[PDB]
Amino acid sequence: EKRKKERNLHLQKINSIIDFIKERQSEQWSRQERCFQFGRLGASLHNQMEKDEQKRIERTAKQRLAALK
Amino acid sequence: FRQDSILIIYPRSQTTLVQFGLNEETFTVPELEIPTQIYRTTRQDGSYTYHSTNKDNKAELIKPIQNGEIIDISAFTQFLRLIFVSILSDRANKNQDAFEAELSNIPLLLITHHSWSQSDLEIITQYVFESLEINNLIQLPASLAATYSMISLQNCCIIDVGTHHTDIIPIVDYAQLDHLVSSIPMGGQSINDSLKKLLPQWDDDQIESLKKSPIFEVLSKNSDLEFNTFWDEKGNEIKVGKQRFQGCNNLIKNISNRVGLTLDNIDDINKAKAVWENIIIVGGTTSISGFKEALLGQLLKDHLIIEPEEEKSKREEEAKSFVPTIEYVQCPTVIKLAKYPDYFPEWKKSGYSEIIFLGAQIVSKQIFTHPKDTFYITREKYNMKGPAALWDVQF
Amino acid sequence: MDPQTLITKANKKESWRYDWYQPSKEKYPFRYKTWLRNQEDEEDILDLKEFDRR
Amino acid sequence: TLNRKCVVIHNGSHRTVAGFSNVELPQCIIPSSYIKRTEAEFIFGTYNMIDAAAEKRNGDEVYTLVDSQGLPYNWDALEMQWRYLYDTQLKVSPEELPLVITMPATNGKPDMAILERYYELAFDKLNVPVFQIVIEPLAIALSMGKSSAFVIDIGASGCNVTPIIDGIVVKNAVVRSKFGGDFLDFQVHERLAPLIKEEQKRSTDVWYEASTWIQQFKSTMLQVSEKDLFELERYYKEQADIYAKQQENNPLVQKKNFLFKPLNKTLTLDLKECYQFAEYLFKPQLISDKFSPEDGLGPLMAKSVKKAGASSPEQVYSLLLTNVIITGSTSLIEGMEQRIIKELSIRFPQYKLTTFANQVMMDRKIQGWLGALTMANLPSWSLGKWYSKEDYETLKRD
Repeated sequence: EKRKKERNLHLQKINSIIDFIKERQSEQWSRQERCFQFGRLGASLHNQMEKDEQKRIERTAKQRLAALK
Repeated sequence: FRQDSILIIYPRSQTTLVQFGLNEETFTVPELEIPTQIYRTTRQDGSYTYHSTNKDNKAELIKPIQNGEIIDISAFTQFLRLIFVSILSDRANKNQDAFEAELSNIPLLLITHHSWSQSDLEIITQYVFESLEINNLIQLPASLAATYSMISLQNCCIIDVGTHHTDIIPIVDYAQLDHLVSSIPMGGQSINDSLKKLLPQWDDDQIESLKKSPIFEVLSKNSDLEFNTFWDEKGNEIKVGKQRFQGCNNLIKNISNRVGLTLDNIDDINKAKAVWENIIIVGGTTSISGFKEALLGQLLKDHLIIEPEEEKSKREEEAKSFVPTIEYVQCPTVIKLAKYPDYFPEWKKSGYSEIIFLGAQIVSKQIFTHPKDTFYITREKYNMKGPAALWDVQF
Repeated sequence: MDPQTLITKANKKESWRYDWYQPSKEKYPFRYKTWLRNQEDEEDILDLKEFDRR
Repeated sequence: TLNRKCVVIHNGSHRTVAGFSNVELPQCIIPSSYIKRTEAEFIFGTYNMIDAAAEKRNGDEVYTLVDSQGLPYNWDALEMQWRYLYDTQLKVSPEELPLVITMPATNGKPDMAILERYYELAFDKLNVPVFQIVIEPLAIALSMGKSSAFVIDIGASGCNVTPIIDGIVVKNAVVRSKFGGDFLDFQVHERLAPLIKEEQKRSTDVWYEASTWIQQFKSTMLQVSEKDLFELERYYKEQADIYAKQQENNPLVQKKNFLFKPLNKTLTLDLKECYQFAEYLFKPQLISDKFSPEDGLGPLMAKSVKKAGASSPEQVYSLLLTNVIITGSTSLIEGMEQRIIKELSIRFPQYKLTTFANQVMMDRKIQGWLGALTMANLPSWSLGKWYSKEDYETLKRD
């Protein structure tokens, strides 16, 4: 009757609010981890562009020899 | 995505840096610099018509950005439309199959400012996905673009010295601390105004030519000479004394004070020290030689945690009867400027006053050349949420 | 070519509004401005190379 | 989720933290006081006040907006504070978005009228279309993931101890202490005053000192004794003699040095005097004789435990003591939580303490704001009480 309904509604409200708050905590951790990971991947892009353009500068420095002739 | 179709727009209070397409060899300085202004023709019945030129002297001049803030969101969006349609017309005239190759899918990256409203960014999102019909959008923060052009440092501080304002932005864990982002209403014009106070007999143009002269530096050989000669914009030779070593000091002191009061409120001291060790100073005003080193030295003078020289002197006198160092509990023992990327040739050639834009050349190589759509809104995400999809793709 | 035709020919679709909305349980006694999905029935070119730096 | 976006404003006793519901970190953290500049000028925000406190101009007076009870008392300057929030920081109209505000846990009497004031501040003045009120210990205990919890919020106004059983706040056992961050500001000022040449209306300079270097003393120099101080000395000598005899020093005599900036001077304190300030939060009888040992946090927690027994008592005791949550900015000081664990286990030796705490430095300062943030984005409007304009239209009639 009217008592079972109220008790079950209170229990469902409690469990549902706990569930959605745990979901938002997982969202917090996921967004922060994605920020750290994509920043550290941008650093790896920096390192790769460094290695490529250093190889280019070394070839041009070695190469200037042909120009010197 | 095709790297020829990557479009980057960086608008400011005065100008706007535009680049359509990456070089694929090395990253280049932006060639297109359009001043952020539009023309508002007030049509009878009340409606507005926006133009690139003053249409028959019926239009007023609307500058959509001042001090980094968007003050007219519709004029800003239609000025973005003017830039984008100009790029479409240029590529369609040049290539004439561009709408199948170069214009068939244009990812847009608009570099944003901290002072822009959330409602303003949502209107920008609605405008990009409806009016311009652009299928994809990154709204990049300017401070995060600065720290992604710098070596992708986890903790840093951004000093953006503009023309009439200076932005102070701490970045902890690749994220912007919005409750500590501040701005002083004071920038490159205060160097000018200090030189107006120190040199009354000149006008605005001679003092601006002094600020843009090679002989204007801040001490922290030009420094050996008492007088030195520069040239006017009209080619007139003008001599100046010690006033070419002055004028910047008040800006440096106020920036040092605001950076100190900003970074003393970082409660995690381990994050705070790594912020203090990675001071990043950007702006066209920062193209003045010796400005960044003098601001670093003023941070060292005002906020470095060291034993007082008088107490160390008394203690060294007590030792004359080896000196250990007083270890303090204060965070800011080491203050450093962050190490600049010395591997971009064109950016070394043209200077790093606009290095923020360089981060957009890196991030749009990151996200737009990799299948993950985590940080740009797709047409899928827009058809799901609208401008509310902007807050699922933020950094 | 025309600006609207340059836009429409490029980058190839719903529209969204900033409107008052009343949520339902029925209807809540308030409203709030939010981004609502629109239903079915709901200029110039500057020349480049003038601002190309040279 | 719901197609909405809420404004989340937290009015603490020292910090007012305001932001949106689509973000995890706030748009602004301003102080909960204001500088009257004198025509009148009410200076709002962090950087605008401190610079005005650095100007040291006459007529500049820091007036607080939230008292020791956690409730507002100056509603017009709070109104102008929220106008400063919606205009300079949030940059949005208060008519457009729903609002979520916070209240501290009370005993039951002051709520309704302040509710009416909230009505009179949201409806008659801001025209907020609907606003939600959440309870700050309920928001802290519920955003961590509990419906029965024992909340200990050590803030600036004092220590707030609140039992919560299955989502409802046990109101008769809500006990608010007085010793907190502002008390430690006064103690640090009064003790360092002969070393810094120092020793309402001068609340500009008092607030400026409490906001620049006394907080730097609190975050770096202060350490909370995990046991009682004399009991720490006994236990630490008892440990160190075991180490010295097992292999074949006083831990208090470690000198900690504070670089005081307005005089450029080293302030050298041993670790006992670093413990001493935090000893008055738990033993307030060491400054004066008008304060009982019951007035400290030590028994008071347990006192707030025992009134929860008459909300059968020994089950409520275990339900609270297995769900102890420690929060607050003043509780960011090193060693605060272990003193709560030991000082609460010596008054309940039977029960095992499982204390949970948000270990992030920033997130414990804004933990009530984060609780209201989790309460703002709830995907059902029936999960919280949303006072629309009809509620204050009903409260007007008789």
